Amino acid sequence: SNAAQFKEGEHYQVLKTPASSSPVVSEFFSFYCPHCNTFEPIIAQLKQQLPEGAKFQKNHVSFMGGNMGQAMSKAYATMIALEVEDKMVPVMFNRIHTLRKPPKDEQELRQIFLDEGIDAAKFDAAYNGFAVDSMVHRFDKQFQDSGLTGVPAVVVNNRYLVQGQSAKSLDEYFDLVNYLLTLK
Repeated sequence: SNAAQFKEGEHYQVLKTPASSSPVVSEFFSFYCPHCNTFEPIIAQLKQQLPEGAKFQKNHVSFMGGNMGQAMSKAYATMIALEVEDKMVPVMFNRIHTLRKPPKDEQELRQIFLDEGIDAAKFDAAYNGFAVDSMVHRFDKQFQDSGLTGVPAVVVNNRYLVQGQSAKSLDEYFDLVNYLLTLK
């Protein structure tokens, strides 16, 4: 017998973007998105069970938060640049969704980092710097080129968009991502 396989059109969609050069799982998210917050424990599990060699990369989108969406994307890229994601990702989700005190402007956004002990000079150099600017350009262009319509969204190898609702269980969802990682 031959085993059943995941199906294009039911379980995933092939996007117009080029395939990646190595295996990668990308999650498009916003800190403003409650469901993205809810998805965090599942993302942690997903990462822990990925095949050796596969990368995982969050991409922040700028379309939630009104006039603070771009600033919040810069904040996420700053977390990457400063290598403080493990602390600052849950801090930022907590600030928005549990404390429910989202930053009204870039000054308040910066203060969220300083209040966790992030060095002010390092923050200022990163937030307004070239690496962060480059990363936010990439987040936005990837979202556009991929033709995505909302968050959260999980894309494997740059061109396989997971149809999240198609999986009947978490283990099946993981199986789907692991399968897509083998496709070019």
